[PDB]
Amino acid sequence: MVALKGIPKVLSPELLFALARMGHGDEIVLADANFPTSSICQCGPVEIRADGLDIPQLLEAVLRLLPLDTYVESPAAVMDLVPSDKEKGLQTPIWKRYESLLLEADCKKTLMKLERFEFYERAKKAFAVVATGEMALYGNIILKKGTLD
Amino acid sequence: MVALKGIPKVLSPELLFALARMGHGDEIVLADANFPTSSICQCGPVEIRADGLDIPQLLEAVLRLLPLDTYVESPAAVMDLVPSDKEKGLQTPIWKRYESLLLEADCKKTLMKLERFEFYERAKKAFAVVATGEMALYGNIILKKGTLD
Ligand SMILES: C[C@@H]1O[C@@H](O)[C@@H](O)[C@H](O)[C@@H]1O
Ligand SMILES: C[C@@H]1O[C@@H](O)[C@@H](O)[C@H](O)[C@@H]1O
Repeated sequence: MVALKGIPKVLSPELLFALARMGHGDEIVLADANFPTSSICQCGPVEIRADGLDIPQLLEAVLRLLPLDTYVESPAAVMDLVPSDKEKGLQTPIWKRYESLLLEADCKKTLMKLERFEFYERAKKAFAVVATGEMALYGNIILKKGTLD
Repeated sequence: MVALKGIPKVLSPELLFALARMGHGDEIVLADANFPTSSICQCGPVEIRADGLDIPQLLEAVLRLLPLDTYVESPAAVMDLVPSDKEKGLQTPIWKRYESLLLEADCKKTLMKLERFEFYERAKKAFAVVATGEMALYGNIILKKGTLD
């Protein structure tokens, strides 16, 4: 991790580098432990490792530096449950934490829910994919960078 | 240029990456236009280009993020005038700007002035050298990263 004034300690230099290189409209994926990171990163995005971190910690740190797009219906998206899981009535409480962290970063929008394969399509066009140690089911979240001022 | 909350826009992603990778005690050189950056970098330090910027502007931006070493007599050093120049009574006003920027970053120490070849020896062991477009004579400055606790 990095040691610079005003920069969250949990950010690695490679992640900071990725955030700095991203432009307006670019997206970054914070992937859970079960995400097919290896295959997705074969299609374009840079792979960044964050093995010992959970997503809530990382998300909070990223939002301290990353301005979110305010012109899209929602600058943050998660993967919606697959049919089997919806039928089973699966609960995904981690999403409540995401909504809370976004609010604290001044983002009043609600998370967008994308169908599995539609989520995978977006991930392939992402600038980078951060492989975390998040074990929560459906913990993946995609963020879209906006402009400053 | 970088577009991230709280980060000076004049820093390039490569420079930010270097600053994040440096550890306690590591040094970085902000070199003027007449510094032998190419030869010095052949000896170890990474070369980062910032040709369109002068040092005062870059120094201020760097000081906003980089903590300076405290257990050393002085964490900043410039190159002292060679016998020839000190014989012409050559002035070096930019140093006053450096002292001022350092003070504003809460560094009360005075600049350490190193003999030309001593300076080169230090530069060769530096983590990186930033080639700027600074035209001021003897504008080179070395900064030693401290700890953030
Ligand atoms: C069915 C989904 O498959 C991948 O997208 C995982 O990352 C999710 O957490 C979930 O298990
Ligand atoms: C004598 C010195 O030579 C190089 O180190 C230049 O970068 C300095 O500015 C000075 O001219």
